[PDB]
Amino acid sequence: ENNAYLRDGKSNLVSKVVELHGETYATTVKMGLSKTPNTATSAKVKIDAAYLETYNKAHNTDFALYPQDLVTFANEGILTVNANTKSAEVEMTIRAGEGLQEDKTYAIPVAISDQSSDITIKDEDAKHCIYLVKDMRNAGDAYKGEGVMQGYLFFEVNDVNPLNTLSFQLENGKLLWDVVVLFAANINYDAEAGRPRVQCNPNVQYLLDNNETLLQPLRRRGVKVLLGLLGNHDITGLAQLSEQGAKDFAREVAQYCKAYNLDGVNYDDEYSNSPDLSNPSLTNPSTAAAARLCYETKQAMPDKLVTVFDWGQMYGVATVDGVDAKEWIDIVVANYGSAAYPIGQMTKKQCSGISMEFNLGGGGSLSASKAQSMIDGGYGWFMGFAPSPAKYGSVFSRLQGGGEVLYGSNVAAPTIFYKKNDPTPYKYPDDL
Ligand SMILES: CC(=O)N[C@@H]1[C@@H](O)[C@H](O[C@@H]2O[C@H](CO[C@H]3O[C@H](CO[C@H]4O[C@H](CO)[C@@H](O)[C@H](O)[C@@H]4O[C@H]4O[C@H](CO)[C@@H](O)[C@H](O)[C@@H]4O)[C@@H](O)[C@H](O[C@H]4O[C@H](CO)[C@@H](O)[C@H](O)[C@@H]4O[C@H]4O[C@H](CO)[C@@H](O)[C@H](O)[C@@H]4O)[C@@H]3O)[C@@H](O)[C@H](O[C@H]3O[C@H](CO)[C@@H](O)[C@H](O)[C@@H]3O[C@H]3O[C@H](CO)[C@@H](O)[C@H](O)[C@@H]3O[C@H]3O[C@H](CO)[C@@H](O)[C@H](O)[C@@H]3O)[C@@H]2O)[C@@H](CO)O[C@H]1O
Ligand SMILES: [Ca+2]
Repeated sequence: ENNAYLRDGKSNLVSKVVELHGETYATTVKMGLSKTPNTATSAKVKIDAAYLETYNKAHNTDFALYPQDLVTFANEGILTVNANTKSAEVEMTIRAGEGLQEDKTYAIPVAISDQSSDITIKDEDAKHCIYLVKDMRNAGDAYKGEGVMQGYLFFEVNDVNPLNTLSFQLENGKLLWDVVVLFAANINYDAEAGRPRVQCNPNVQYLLDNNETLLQPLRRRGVKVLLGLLGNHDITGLAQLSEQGAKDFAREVAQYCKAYNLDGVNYDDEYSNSPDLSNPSLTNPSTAAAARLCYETKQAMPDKLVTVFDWGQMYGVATVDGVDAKEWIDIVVANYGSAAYPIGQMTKKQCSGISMEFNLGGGGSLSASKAQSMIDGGYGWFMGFAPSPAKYGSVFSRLQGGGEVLYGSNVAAPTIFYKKNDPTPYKYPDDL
């Protein structure tokens, strides 16, 4: 008995979000084996359309099936066995189609099929992997290429309109900041429900209410918009939910990201007070509880980003219920002056190599030398916090030189900015 399971071969993820930026996307599907195979070991893979209803019910999702005629396995779906690496793989190609909708996630559930009798499949999870496909061909302006570093920017939305993301372009016209965070909605106690709830201050709520004009223009150009969550001075907190409390709060976060058509969350474990341990939604504060919340949030929105600030007790436990952090931490950004580090089977491609405090000044600059150092170190992200038009002189000074190294194109000097809650692009600096 040789136990098998399935995953995407390029990412090593059992659940993999695919962004189509061109007409084709190629990967491999990999079966991992627990023992050395023999000469007769064999298996195939197939799209398992029937499994999608089971998957959607389990995750409370509603993904449509990606058109099967657009998906091809090489070699009739037969997996080529590598006895020395205890694995077997086959190439899978995803073609972009006509009649697919923008801004919709489709699913390719893949199953092991026709396995030889020496292979044992423990359950339906091990039998399957899943691709969650989004057509990004037209929402291409933040996409700077394969393998480049990407930007992650927090807006203090109490003060600054996130449309200022659009102030930041390279000379080649690409948008610098791949991911932006609305900092921040809060976790707070709801006495009427006896559980935590998402609590949005009036500035956060105004953005959500007006997401068509103040948030969706970013997404139309390919920027991912995340809702920031932050502790907020009561017994609830992002690193102190029980298993049940985390499951419930994760569903509320996913419901915000669905209702307002956002791209995921940032969790920042700060400002909470000590929990009431008699409340069943709460538990002793711990990095294990934080990891539980991240895992449950990814299960509730597998198509969306689950990201963390590495501060407090938010990051560090590398498995939940046997599932490695690679499956439920998409990006981790560190405190100003530090570089993030991976846990579990994450790589530094999921990590920030610099965090720049744009309002107060700390964390260094995205210079040519720093860009090269971060590439050499294998980092995926650079993070910035609290840029504002009033400080664009400083902000853009700290971005000089790095873009030529990361992208072959420097960041251009700003010519537009946005005022709070106002969709109008104003002239920078004339209209300040
Ligand atoms: C990632 C990442 O970086 N993560 C963090 C990040 O969080 C840090 O960001 C900074 O955070 C700090 C701390 O914020 C948290 O606390 C404050 C204060 O909360 C307490 O007081 C409130 C009233 O003021 C109470 O309502 C609240 O309940 C708290 O009181 C309880 O607890 C204390 C004990 O701690 C007890 O004493 C009390 O009794 C009570 O029990 C809080 O306001 C913050 O929450 C708001 O903001 C977050 C988003 O950041 C939202 O998610 C929240 O909903 C909330 O906003 C809403 O409520 C507030 C009122 O609370 C409304 O005003 C608002 O409109 C919303 O409705 C957090 O819980 C902040 O202090 C920092 O703020 C400054 O910088 C930002 C920009 O980064 C500015 O937008 C902001 O205005 C602040 O700016 C001032 O200070 C700057 C220097 O720090 C300066 O550059 C600015 O020009 C400005 O200067 C002026 O004020 C100075 C004094 O503050 C003064 O010196 C100066 O002369 C000027 O007058 C910032 O957000 C970052 C930091 O790098 O790092 C990580 O740690
Ligand atoms: Ca910590």
